[PDB]
Amino acid sequence: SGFRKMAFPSGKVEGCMVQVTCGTTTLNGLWLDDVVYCPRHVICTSEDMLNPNYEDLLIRKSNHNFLVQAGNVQLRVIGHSMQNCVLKLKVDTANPKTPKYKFVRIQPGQTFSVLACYNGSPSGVYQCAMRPNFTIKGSFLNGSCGSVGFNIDYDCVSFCYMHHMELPTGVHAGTDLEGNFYGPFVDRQTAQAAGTDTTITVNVLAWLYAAVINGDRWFLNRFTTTLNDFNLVAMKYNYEPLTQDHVDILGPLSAQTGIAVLDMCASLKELLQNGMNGRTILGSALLEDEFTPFDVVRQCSGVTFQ
Amino acid sequence: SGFRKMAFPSGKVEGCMVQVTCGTTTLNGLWLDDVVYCPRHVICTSEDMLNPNYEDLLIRKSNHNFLVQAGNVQLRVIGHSMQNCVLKLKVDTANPKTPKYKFVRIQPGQTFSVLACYNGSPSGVYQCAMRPNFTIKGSFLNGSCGSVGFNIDYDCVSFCYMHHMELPTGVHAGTDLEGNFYGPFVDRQTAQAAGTDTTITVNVLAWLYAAVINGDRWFLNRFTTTLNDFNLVAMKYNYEPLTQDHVDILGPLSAQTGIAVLDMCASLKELLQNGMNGRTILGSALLEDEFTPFDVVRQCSG
Ligand SMILES: Cn1cnc(Cn2c(=O)nc(Nc3cc4cn(C)nc4cc3Cl)n(Cc3cc(F)c(F)cc3F)c2=O)n1
Ligand SMILES: Cn1cnc(Cn2c(=O)nc(Nc3cc4cn(C)nc4cc3Cl)n(Cc3cc(F)c(F)cc3F)c2=O)n1
Repeated sequence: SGFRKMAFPSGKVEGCMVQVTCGTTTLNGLWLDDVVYCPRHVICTSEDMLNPNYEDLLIRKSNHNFLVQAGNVQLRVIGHSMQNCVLKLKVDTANPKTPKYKFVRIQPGQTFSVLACYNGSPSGVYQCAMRPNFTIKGSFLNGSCGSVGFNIDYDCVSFCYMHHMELPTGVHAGTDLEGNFYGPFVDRQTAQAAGTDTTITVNVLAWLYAAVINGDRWFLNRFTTTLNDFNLVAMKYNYEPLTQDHVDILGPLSAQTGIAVLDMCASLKELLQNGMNGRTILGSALLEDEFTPFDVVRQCSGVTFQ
Repeated sequence: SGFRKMAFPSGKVEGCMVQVTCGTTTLNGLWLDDVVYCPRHVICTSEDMLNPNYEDLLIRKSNHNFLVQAGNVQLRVIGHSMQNCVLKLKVDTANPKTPKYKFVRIQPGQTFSVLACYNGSPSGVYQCAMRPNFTIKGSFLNGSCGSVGFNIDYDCVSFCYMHHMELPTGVHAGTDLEGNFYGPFVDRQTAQAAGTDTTITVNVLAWLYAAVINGDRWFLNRFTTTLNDFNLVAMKYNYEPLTQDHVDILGPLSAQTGIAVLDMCASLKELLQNGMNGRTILGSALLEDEFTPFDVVRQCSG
């Protein structure tokens, strides 16, 4: 029993984090096979930045400029190239700690563990959620660029994120491992912010199902709504429209809890209106939207990810 | 910027987890050097649940009774001893993944990470705090015995918790790696219950300093309070008393933010008499108490 925000065991990823240095610029890199991936903003000087020309800035370089630091062993770079906003440094040695891995791109509302590293040395791990505004509410000090977000499926590490920058609002923005930025952003210093965020409704309903599994059953009413009626109330309170796909995903939790979706959307409708009346659900004084429905199965029913 | 709950990279502990099986009992084991640490409850059966004589049951097992499984590799147990509530198993191979480790015993209010493991297979990692009542509000299922709590300090793993049992309230009780239980609990099925939990005050004040560092500033006042007038109010709200030590440990946060500790104690005193009038601190609508002044300084700026 008990419920916590849980991340995947970051062991497999820690062996791939390396330090990449270009000029005075230093950040973290992901070393898989004989290639090191890092933000392409590493070849940037404050003299460029602002309005860059990465393709241009790129070619005019060398292979001894990039100091790929793996621990205190150095790596000979033998070729660079771009791929959207991610730079790939080809090095002479395959990473012997390379896991089963694939690059994936996540939809908003999906969750992933973040291994925040500073100067190639992993420092902390936590569990994030892709916000609807395509930002993540991370905790990143300076020099966090190159920190990677991932998930683990059996023994396959699914790299879905790479850190790039903090917005002035305080949230963070990055790309997938193929350079495609998450959201309406570019990798430079301009005044940038994204759309006003919204609650991931499907994750809140999965969090309520976890509270019922943990005996926290006070919010359960006796009523039932429709997807049409719920989404109309959901729009008012900056909640994401719940769709039919979202419903089917909550199927297992419904049958294992004995409740029902829409019946749960009845409780959430009331909670979105009355508030919680000074009570707490799983000890939280808000509504949590950082647990996907599969996250709740992994933490209450559960499988191990070695 | 941004303030998250942050556990340590569980990489070094994953390489130490094994699966210990004694008869039909299968919990997780901590493989360090040529010794495998695990809760001594693994040597129990159905009849031995309420009042086990573990010394009787231990001089009651042979080395061939223990099955240790690091991945596909079965390990050969060549000795079984007991120190308090943890069973120690000599194996003929040392774990080549063994880190720089040391066994420490934390005090209530100290935080640590937890690697939840099932059948020697790590499944997840999260951040706990040792509650003042010596339990932890962890997340654990059946098969999670042997899961360890830890902190990491310059690639040196400090093992400070080993999960043994879940209490009726749903909180969890375990031992240090020397087998000494945290709290008035014993590894038996005797109906047990922990004292009434309280909020770690010094952790809340540390979290409030972390909010002001992050520019957050919806909750400060012009007031100050005496340490005894603060403790008098905090105790009325199931809060821990604040010692002169706790005031000194909050020293460097009071320095880096220019807000004296007793000034912040007044800002907390006001917070408890009103609530939050809707507003949130660092995204929380409740007061956080699982960030030590160490973690707060760790995660925050300079
Ligand atoms: C507080 N915070 C939250 N997230 C971040 C991530 N982040 C970062 O780590 N570094 C950045 N600029 C650099 C300065 C360097 C100085 N040296 C010696 N080396 C440096 C390397 C970097 Cl990468 N930035 C700023 C930033 C980085 C970008 F890649 C980008 F496209 C726009 C930006 F404004 C940063 O946000 N820090
Ligand atoms: C739901 N939950 C959350 N945390 C825990 C911790 N925990 C555990 O993992 N296992 C326990 N009993 C066992 C039964 C077994 C059945 N087989 C085949 N093998 C078994 C092994 C164990 Cl270890 N317990 C109960 C428990 C374990 C103790 F070590 C103890 F001293 C008293 C207890 F009541 C448990 O709490 N479960």
